[PDB]
Amino acid sequence: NQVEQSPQSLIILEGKNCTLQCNYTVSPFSNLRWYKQDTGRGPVSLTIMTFSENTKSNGRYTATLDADTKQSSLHITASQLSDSASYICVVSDRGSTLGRLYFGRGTQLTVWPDIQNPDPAVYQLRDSKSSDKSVCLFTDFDSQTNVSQSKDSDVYITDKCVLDMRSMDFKSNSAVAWSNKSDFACANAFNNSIIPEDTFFPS
Amino acid sequence: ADIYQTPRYLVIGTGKKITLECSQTMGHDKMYWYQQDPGMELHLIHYSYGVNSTEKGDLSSESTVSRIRTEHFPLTLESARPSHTSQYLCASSGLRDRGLYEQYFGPGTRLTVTEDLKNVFPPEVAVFEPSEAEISHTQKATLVCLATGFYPDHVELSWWVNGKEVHSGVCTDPQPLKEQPALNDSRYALSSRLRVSATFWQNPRNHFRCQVQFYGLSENDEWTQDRAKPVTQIVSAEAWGRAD
Amino acid sequence: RLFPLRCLQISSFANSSWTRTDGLAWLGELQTHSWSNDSDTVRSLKPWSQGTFSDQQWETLQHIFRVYRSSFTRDVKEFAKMLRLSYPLELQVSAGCEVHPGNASNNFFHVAFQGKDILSFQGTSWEPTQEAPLWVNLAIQVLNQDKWTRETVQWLLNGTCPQFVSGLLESGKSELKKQVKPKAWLSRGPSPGPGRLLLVCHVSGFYPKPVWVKWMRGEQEQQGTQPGDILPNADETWYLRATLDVVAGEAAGLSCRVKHSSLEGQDIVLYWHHH
Amino acid sequence: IQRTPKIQVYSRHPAENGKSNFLNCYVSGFHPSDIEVDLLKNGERIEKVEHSDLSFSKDWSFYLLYYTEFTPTEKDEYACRVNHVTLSQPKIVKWDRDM
Ligand SMILES: CCCCCCCCCCCCCCCCCCCCCCCCCC(=O)N[C@@H](CO[C@H]1O[C@H](CO)[C@H](O)[C@H](O)[C@H]1O)[C@H](O)[C@H](O)CCCCCCCCCCCCCC
Ligand SMILES: *C1O[C@H](CO)[C@@H](O)[C@H](O)[C@H]1NC(C)=O
Ligand SMILES: *[C@@H]1O[C@H](CO)[C@@H](O)[C@H](O)[C@H]1NC(C)=O
Repeated sequence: NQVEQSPQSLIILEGKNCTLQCNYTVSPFSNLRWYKQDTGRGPVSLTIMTFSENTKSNGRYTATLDADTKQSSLHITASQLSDSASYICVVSDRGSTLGRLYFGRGTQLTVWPDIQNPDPAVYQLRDSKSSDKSVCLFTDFDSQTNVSQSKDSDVYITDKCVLDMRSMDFKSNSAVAWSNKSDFACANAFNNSIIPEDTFFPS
Repeated sequence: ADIYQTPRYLVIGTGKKITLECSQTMGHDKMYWYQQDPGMELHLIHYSYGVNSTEKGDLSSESTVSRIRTEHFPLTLESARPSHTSQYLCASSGLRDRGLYEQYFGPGTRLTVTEDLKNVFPPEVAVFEPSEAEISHTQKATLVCLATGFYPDHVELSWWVNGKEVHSGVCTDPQPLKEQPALNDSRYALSSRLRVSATFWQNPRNHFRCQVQFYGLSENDEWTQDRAKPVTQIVSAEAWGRAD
Repeated sequence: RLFPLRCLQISSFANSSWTRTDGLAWLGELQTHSWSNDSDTVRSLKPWSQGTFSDQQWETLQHIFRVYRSSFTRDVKEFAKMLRLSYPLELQVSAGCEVHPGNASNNFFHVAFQGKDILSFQGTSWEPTQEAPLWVNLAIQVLNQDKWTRETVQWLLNGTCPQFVSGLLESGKSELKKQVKPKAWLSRGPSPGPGRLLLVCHVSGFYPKPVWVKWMRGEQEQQGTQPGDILPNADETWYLRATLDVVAGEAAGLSCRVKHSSLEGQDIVLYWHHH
Repeated sequence: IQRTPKIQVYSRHPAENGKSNFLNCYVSGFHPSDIEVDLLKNGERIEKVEHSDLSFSKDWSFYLLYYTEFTPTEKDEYACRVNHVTLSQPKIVKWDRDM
């Protein structure tokens, strides 16, 4: 490839800055663009700069260009959860629709909730009148915790998920575990995961 | 305003024809077709300078495109095989303001080509009610919604409170979890959580519903199975505010 | 002083994948540069082909061309796709300027498709010629997006060109004024009629091109003189032929007269018969 | 097929039997660029024949000088064969000493 990006993927806490890198070898170079691809959606264009110009400020995102050293950085300020996306770097070998676009293979950014007041617990959720699947809810843990998948064809566990209660200004992680077998309770549902020593279990 | 695509998801039997629709109002002339395998970069397959012009790209695929109206750029796939299972993205460049022709992308079509249609299953949906424990601890309540046993991964889950769609306090997994991971054609699972105040859950007027828009078969496709034809459909489960 | 610069280009494209774009440059009547599609560089044909320009100024230009050529050849190929043009193609460009006395100059950049004008560069943009087909408007749209190419061209015509010719003019001084004396003789081609004769006056080997040949009777001008084309010699001189259809009995006294700049007051006078 | 070449043959110096000279063949208001030019000696082409770089007149037509070294003799006649997409059969123009 002629358009290379670094890093491959990074993880930052919400409300912190970060910088992504792009280097090219496309000749002749005319313009560099930054694309934000949220998962399962189309790329959205953020910035377009030419050999001529050196910095384009689109709200919180700010791009840099050095045609001298064939290098372009993008800079995110005061990041939020909606930033978590693949960022594509594209280069055009013409200053009109007559040129080709060379795409990078993207940098994968992840933004994780800053949870100042954590309170991990595992709750047994009231069964539905149809599904005899016993559902456990790990919740209210800070982002320094990973939820490991354990799928022995009978137990199902989903990755952690960040929920935003804007009107109260509260944000909370959660993992959901369920099974249709009798030999399954929440007291040990997770266990493959390294959960906090002071997690709350009710009875 | 904007560029469009239809449908978001499409599952078709290996052998039938495929039309992927793309609409563009902007008056843009140059238009692109891109293919993207989960994870990999974008490969340009077709591009049109507008008018009556259709050219191949840097990927040598099986599809043909035509451009008989500015507004429309339909991609047609004749054979249809497992090798065609991708996401397909429509785009167009054209002046917005200053000078340089920005590129605008569609929402995309996730195709999935199956060997036989009887692999398709709709999603069963349950809602699970917040625990007594959570309510008296955090002063909050979290409903969880389980969409289970659907193939293909063609779903849109949404939460409905009092007949209106809600977004605050909702989480739905980016990644649908596989039911049978070691098997090659496994059905899928998908979880979501709507969290609300303890008070709000305790009002019997307040009605919560979880609905999954499953993208299935057209009422034109062949079907000889005993079970119900798994068509495009919404599946729902609900819950009433318990007095605690 | 009639010394304009003519940067000339010939682009081919026989089909999808065969192309040569050879070019050249004229300063008045003399060839200064030679640009073969084999060469990376524009070859200089004179000890004074670089004006006052430094090697690095000339490198700046040498690069702009090397990019222009390669970029051009792919762009034309795409226009053929975009405009539905069938592929025996022939493109040409005539670019340059001349420097008048006083302050400034006029410049030009014309391109032509299969020997008909299609577009010129006017001021800040590309403009289609009056006679040009409709698909030109479409190409001209696609060109006028490219602000960098447009500004580069503008800079090459308003800026570089007249700085270059001004240099070329004074560093070519001794060769542009230069004089080479013509030589003339007499012959006898096919007789145009029965009793008539075709008197033939050849003149070759003069470098300042503007010349004057006329057959004369009694030292004073005579009307039936029929001049030829001013054709080029191998050693960058010129050759003119001039014929007179006269009756045989009054070939006696007739005279071929040559007025050229290398000759001062005196002119070249040849009399018949002396074939 | 638009503009057809023609095609003028002449000498650098006067014709002197047994004295070195150049033979110029000039072509000459044609289009497109694809010309193919040969100089004949008694009907047979010459190996060493250099030319000037092909160039075009203001009216967009092309032109070329084709020159060679030769010693004229009265027993030998020289010619210029020009072929081009315009004219069907390859056109020949003889060098005329007298005109
Ligand atoms: C005018 C010359 C100056 C006078 C002084 C020099 C004299 C030197 C003596 C030697 C003489 C040599 C023989 C003469 C050779 C031809 C001379 C003509 C001048 C050539 C002009 C050079 C323009 C340079 C612009 C260029 O290369 N554009 C490039 C590169 O641009 C790209 O890369 C750049 C970075 O390098 C930028 O990023 C840009 O945004 C991006 O698009 C651009 O990509 C295109 O090639 C633009 C085309 C330009 C020609 C238009 C021709 C009209 C064709 C339309 C006809 C339709 C055909 C339908 C079948
Ligand atoms: C002209 O030169 C370029 C320079 O690499 C080359 O690509 C092209 O093939 C040449 N033309 C031909 C076919 O002789
Ligand atoms: C392209 O043209 C050349 C002659 O100019 C010829 O030899 C070659 O076969 C042609 N190629 C194609 C694509 O037919």
